[PDB]
Amino acid sequence: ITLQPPWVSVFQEETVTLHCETQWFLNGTATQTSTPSYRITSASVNDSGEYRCQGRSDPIQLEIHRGWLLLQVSSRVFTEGEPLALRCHAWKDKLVYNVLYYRNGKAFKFFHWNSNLTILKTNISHNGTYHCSGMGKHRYTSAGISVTVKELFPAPVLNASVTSPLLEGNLVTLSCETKLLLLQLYFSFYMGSKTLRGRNTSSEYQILTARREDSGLYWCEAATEDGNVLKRSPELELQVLG
Amino acid sequence: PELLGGPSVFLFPPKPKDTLMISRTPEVTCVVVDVSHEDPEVKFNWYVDGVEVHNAKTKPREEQYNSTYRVVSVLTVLHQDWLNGKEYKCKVSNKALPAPIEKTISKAKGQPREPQVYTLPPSRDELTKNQVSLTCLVKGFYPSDIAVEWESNGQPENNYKTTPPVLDSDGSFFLYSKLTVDKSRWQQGNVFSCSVMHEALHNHYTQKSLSLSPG
Amino acid sequence: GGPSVFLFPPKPKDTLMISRTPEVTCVVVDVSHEDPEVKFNWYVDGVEVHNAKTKPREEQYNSTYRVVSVLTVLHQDWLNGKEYKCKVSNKALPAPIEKTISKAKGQPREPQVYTLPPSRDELTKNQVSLTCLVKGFYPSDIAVEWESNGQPENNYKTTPPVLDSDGSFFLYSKLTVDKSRWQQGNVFSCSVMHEALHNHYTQKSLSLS
Ligand SMILES: *[C@@H]1O[C@H](CO[C@H]2O[C@@H](C)[C@@H](O)[C@@H](O)[C@@H]2O)[C@@H](O[C@@H]2O[C@H](CO)[C@@H](O[C@@H]3O[C@H](CO[C@H]4O[C@H](CO)[C@@H](O)[C@H](O)[C@@H]4O[C@@H]4O[C@H](CO)[C@@H](O)[C@H](O)[C@H]4NC(C)=O)[C@@H](O)[C@H](O[C@H]4O[C@H](CO)[C@@H](O)[C@H](O)[C@@H]4O[C@@H]4O[C@H](CO)[C@@H](O)[C@H](O)[C@H]4NC(C)=O)[C@@H]3O)[C@H](O)[C@H]2NC(C)=O)[C@H](O)[C@H]1NC(C)=O
Ligand SMILES: *[C@@H]1O[C@H](CO[C@H]2O[C@@H](C)[C@@H](O)[C@@H](O)[C@@H]2O)[C@@H](O[C@@H]2O[C@H](CO)[C@@H](O[C@@H]3O[C@H](CO[C@H]4O[C@H](CO)[C@@H](O)[C@H](O)[C@@H]4O[C@@H]4O[C@H](CO)[C@@H](O)[C@H](O)[C@H]4NC(C)=O)[C@@H](O)[C@H](O[C@H]4O[C@H](CO)[C@@H](O)[C@H](O)[C@@H]4O[C@@H]4O[C@H](CO)[C@@H](O)[C@H](O)[C@H]4NC(C)=O)[C@@H]3O)[C@H](O)[C@H]2NC(C)=O)[C@H](O)[C@H]1NC(C)=O
Ligand SMILES: *[C@@H]1O[C@H](CO)[C@@H](O[C@@H]2O[C@H](CO)[C@@H](O)[C@H](O[C@H]3O[C@H](CO)[C@@H](O)[C@H](O)[C@@H]3O)[C@H]2NC(C)=O)[C@H](O)[C@H]1NC(C)=O
Ligand SMILES: *[C@@H]1O[C@H](CO)[C@@H](O[C@H]2O[C@H](CO)[C@@H](O)[C@H](O)[C@H]2NC(C)=O)[C@H](O)[C@H]1NC(C)=O
Ligand SMILES: *[C@@H]1O[C@H](CO)[C@@H](O[C@H]2O[C@H](CO)[C@@H](O)[C@H](O)[C@@H]2O)[C@H](O)[C@H]1NC(C)=O
Ligand SMILES: *[C@@H]1O[C@H](CO)[C@@H](O)[C@H](O)[C@H]1NC(C)=O
Ligand SMILES: *[C@@H]1O[C@H](CO)[C@@H](O)[C@H](O)[C@H]1NC(C)=O
Ligand SMILES: [Zn+2]
Ligand SMILES: [Zn+2]
Ligand SMILES: [Zn+2]
Repeated sequence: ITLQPPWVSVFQEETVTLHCETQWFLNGTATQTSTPSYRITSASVNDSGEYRCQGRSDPIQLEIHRGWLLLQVSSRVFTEGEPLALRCHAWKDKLVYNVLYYRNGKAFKFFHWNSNLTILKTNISHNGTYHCSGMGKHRYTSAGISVTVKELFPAPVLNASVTSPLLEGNLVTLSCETKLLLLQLYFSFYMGSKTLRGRNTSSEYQILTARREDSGLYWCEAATEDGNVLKRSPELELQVLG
Repeated sequence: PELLGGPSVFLFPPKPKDTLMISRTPEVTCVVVDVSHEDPEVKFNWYVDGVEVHNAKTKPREEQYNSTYRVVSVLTVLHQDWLNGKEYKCKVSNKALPAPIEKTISKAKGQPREPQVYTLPPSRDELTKNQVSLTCLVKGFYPSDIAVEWESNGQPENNYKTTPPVLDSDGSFFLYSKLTVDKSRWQQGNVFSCSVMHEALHNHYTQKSLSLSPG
Repeated sequence: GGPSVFLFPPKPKDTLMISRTPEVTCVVVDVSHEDPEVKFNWYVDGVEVHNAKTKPREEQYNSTYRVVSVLTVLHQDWLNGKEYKCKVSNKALPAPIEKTISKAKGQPREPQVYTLPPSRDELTKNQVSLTCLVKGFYPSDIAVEWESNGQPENNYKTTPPVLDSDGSFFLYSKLTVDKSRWQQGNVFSCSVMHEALHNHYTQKSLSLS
């Protein structure tokens, strides 16, 4: 399911349409509409609920509201790396100015003229409750909404298999260590700013016979296939003695 | 291009004096302003501790200097209900509002405290003027709702002014009332009285006198 | 979008004591991070002056900025009724915003000041009230304090000015003190500062008997 107006939160009496990518399931029961598009011409309080369509689609929770201002988001649950579109929407599309966007009770952005806001690559710091406010004939404030941004994988740690003062001619394995939290990850190993081994599904890299000149600072990067989550490890100090 | 916004509502308590004399009729007043030409009609619902009552009196819309309407509704409240802390809720509906507006009002909360009432005669240095000031100090009282007046010989005195209540450091209130009188009347021995009405007096009324002593 | 401007008078006490430095304060709020410098021009009875001290923008908790400009005013200028105009210019404003301020106008009148002892009836309590009546003053700007034996007394409260029936203002000030301290004969004094007193001040004493 997709939405014209993207927003999962809409005012009473506004139009929104759902396209299915047929049968429509609202709150777990079937409705008439056979169309591949569901038309709410004038939203009412009974249009709030969980929507599904035809195997079968994930749920979408649609909220109909009343108020002066309504903070609109495109969904309520994100993975790290995804974009979050926000809008401070005035009832009957009237004018507000000097608008503020809030995260967890802290204003984080101010526009002289009402404007929507898109956080292009989200992450755990974006997780929280958002509201907006704005000046019309009086200062008006929206209800808060919950947004969720879930960590895909923590930042990797480079781990070596022998501790740092180590001897010539040893085997040592470096491991780029990170746990996915539900596609697989791609790893690359480095020494100073130089590349040791490039993008690969293997999370390990061997120095077969360590020599003195392998002494340096080693780190790694773990990236999703498409790469819109890419994270690096801190540097580990590794020494080979003669 | 039109700025967002509709009417506003202010909900006013009764006058202290109306709440304190059982022969008077205290009222709560719900006032709506910025009612537009576009959406003129306004509706009131009233609740006493959450129960709808129906005996409110609604006056007709009056157009103000700024081309918006003002609409007032008055609910009479029972003496004992007000003093016993019942909550009066005014609900205002109008098409320019996204949702009805609800305002609630009740007596201020906290343990009531008895006013201490002291009369102070005029300063010696004032007694060269043609008129003198008779002072009534009222302190230690809670809540701030109070009424003060002056009498002499059964008749009320009109030439007085009273400060508003002022928060003292112990969380109670005080005020002063000043009655101006011809010095001749003070000199002749006339008895003047400062009368105070407050919830925490017995019968909500006390009276203290003041006169130049004889002999 | 619209910064807003607020123009504040000096503290009455700063205007009535020649030792102090009274100031007018022009505050501009809702300036955005993007907005360029907020510019201030200041006028005294319509003549520009260049001795205003304008502060750097300061980010507020709501992520907007606030900018203050302070102009010292001279003792006789303020009391003679001169007008101070703050003019705020910025790209975020289509037209500059102007605000003017001066001393409240009307013929000054000198307060009379009277100290009243505590009532006999109050002398059963652990603390008693000493009263200072200040009446017949105009304009309403005023400061009242209490002292004893050379040091401020802190436990007092003063009503606001109230319009009397002749167009002048009055107020009362209440000093609360331990009963013992009153009966032991200590001298207290009520000090009033107001434009129309000679040198803008007077002091009246109060003690037992
Ligand atoms: C178009 O025209 C309308 C009429 O214009 C008037 O304005 C002047 C300039 C002149 O033109 C006159 O000819 C016109 O009458 C405008 O209507 C006015 O709108 C403003 C708001 O914009 C109202 O302001 C509120 O006023 C109350 C106090 O009002 C009483 O006292 C007034 C004198 O100060 C008096 O004029 C009023 O009639 C009213 O009188 C009382 O009436 C009752 C009932 O009859 C009597 O029983 C009383 O005894 C009597 N009192 C007296 C004295 O006579 C004030 O309380 C409001 O302040 C609250 O809200 C503010 C938000 O705006 C806030 O800033 C304040 O801090 C305060 O906040 C409250 O704080 C308390 C804590 O104590 C909380 O409990 C509250 O929750 C909290 N509320 C908050 C934060 O919101 C406010 O100042 C004004 O009353 C109104 N006039 C009339 C008349 O109806 C209109 O605005 C204008 N519109 C436009 C777009 O131009
Ligand atoms: C982002 O934050 C900014 C501030 O930080 C805030 O932090 C948060 C956490 C919270 O604590 C806030 O409270 C903090 O302020 C916001 O800035 C504020 O913005 C509002 C308006 O948008 C300003 O409101 C005005 O306030 C003045 C009174 O200001 C004094 O007193 C305040 C406390 O009561 C105090 O906080 C102020 O700092 C200021 O203090 C004075 O400061 C000076 C010098 O700096 C000293 O010399 C003084 O001693 C000192 N006094 C004290 C006490 O400390 C108020 O007067 C304004 O009201 C008039 O104008 C209104 C128009 O907006 C109107 O609605 C009112 O009815 C009133 O109208 C006037 O009526 C009289 C007649 O009665 C006429 O004489 C006037 O002509 C008429 N006005 C006209 C015609 O214009 C107004 O309420 C607020 O001051 C400002 N705070 C600071 C600090 O700068 C900012 O808003 C916020 N932005 C957003 C988008 O959220
Ligand atoms: C599908 O289910 C949703 C809820 O998940 C239904 O929405 C609710 O149903 C009715 C609308 O007629 C409302 O009772 C309810 O809103 C109530 O909530 C407030 C307090 O929160 C209460 O004070 C009101 O009186 C009001 O009754 C609706 N909204 C929500 C979020 O619960 C919806 O109707 C269902 N639709 C169908 C077709 O089954
Ligand atoms: C992430 O954000 C969520 C949602 O903002 C936070 O959860 C709050 O989540 C719920 C929805 O409002 C409420 O049930 C809770 O009051 C509160 N969460 C808990 C666990 O009590 C959550 O705190 C955030 N957590 C992290 C780790 O980022
Ligand atoms: C999540 O992403 C945000 C936004 O991209 C990161 O914020 C940094 O970027 C801003 C510019 O927008 C810059 O001022 C600072 O470098 C911010 O820290 C943020 O780092 C990132 N947070 C986490 C926990 O990964
Ligand atoms: C929604 O349905 C229920 C009754 O089944 C009721 O709340 C109301 O009549 C309906 N409201 C609308 C706008 O259809
Ligand atoms: C809101 O602003 C964004 C960023 O400028 C832009 O892509 C778009 O026109 C607007 N989005 C919606 C959903 O209206
Ligand atoms: Zn890199
Ligand atoms: Zn009793
Ligand atoms: Zn001088």
